Amino acid sequence: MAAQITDATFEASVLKSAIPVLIDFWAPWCGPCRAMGPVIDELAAEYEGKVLIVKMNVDDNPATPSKYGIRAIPTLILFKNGEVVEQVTGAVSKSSIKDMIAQKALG
Repeated sequence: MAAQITDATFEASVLKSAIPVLIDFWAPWCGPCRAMGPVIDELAAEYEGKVLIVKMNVDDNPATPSKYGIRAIPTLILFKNGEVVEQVTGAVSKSSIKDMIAQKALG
């Protein structure tokens, strides 16, 4: 499952792990950002037990996007071992995110 996590909390679960992880950056003041709610919740259950999934709020955690090279936008990052390999900027459908992770994160 996915949830709303915090900069000091997510690293203790993701960055300390060897599993592939997915971040989604969002804020409640933008439309496609808050509308990712049912998107993340579908795909989070497609990858369960073999992939880690979190969403990161850019109004509550303004340093977390900035250190991954982001401002305050709907963008997702796919990586492993706590170290970036690929990002996806702009909003995308749950169907497109699954069809991508089917090789990227599941291997």
